[PDB]
Amino acid sequence: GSKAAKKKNKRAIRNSAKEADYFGDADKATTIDEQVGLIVDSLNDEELVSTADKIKANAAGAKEVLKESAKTIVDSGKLPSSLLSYFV
Repeated sequence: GSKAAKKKNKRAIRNSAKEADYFGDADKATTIDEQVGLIVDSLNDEELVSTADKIKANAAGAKEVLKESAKTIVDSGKLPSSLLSYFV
């Protein structure tokens, strides 16, 4: 229920691919950003901030957090690994 944080964090998680670079996979930038969006939408308020926080702790390796989220989402069975195929 952190309505103010949700809006910021939701996009912030996705901005990580910008801020931490597309990791050399800039050709699939669109795919990458979409997957991160599916990540943020399948997560909740607390997860958004939790992962985001880690991203600010390591801006250079935001992917580590995105991969963590991705695997966690696949783990719970929210999203198939195929949808997050870049990180997972």
